[PDB]
Amino acid sequence: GSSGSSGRAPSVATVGSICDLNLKIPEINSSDMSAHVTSPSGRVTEAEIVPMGKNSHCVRFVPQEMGVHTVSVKYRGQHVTGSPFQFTVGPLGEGGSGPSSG
Repeated sequence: GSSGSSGRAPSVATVGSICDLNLKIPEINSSDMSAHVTSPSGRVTEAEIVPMGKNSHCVRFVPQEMGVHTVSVKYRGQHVTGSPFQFTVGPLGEGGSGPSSG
């Protein structure tokens, strides 16, 4: 468990919307990396690592509403610095903006 709470903080991720994880670790290759989105219900899946550029990994995954998931990233059989990375999902957001054309 955590040591309490960090006051307040915005939504790092969005519900339904593709969640990309900005990771920059040149000490490792995307060909030897692994990611898995674990759900608070007991369901974990495999995330995809898209080539962003220089030692840049983009973990694309679809989170849930009001659900805190954990990103399990291991390397050569050893969790990477920081990982696992836990993040809380918030509201998708009230979208809808545009003039009256048609």
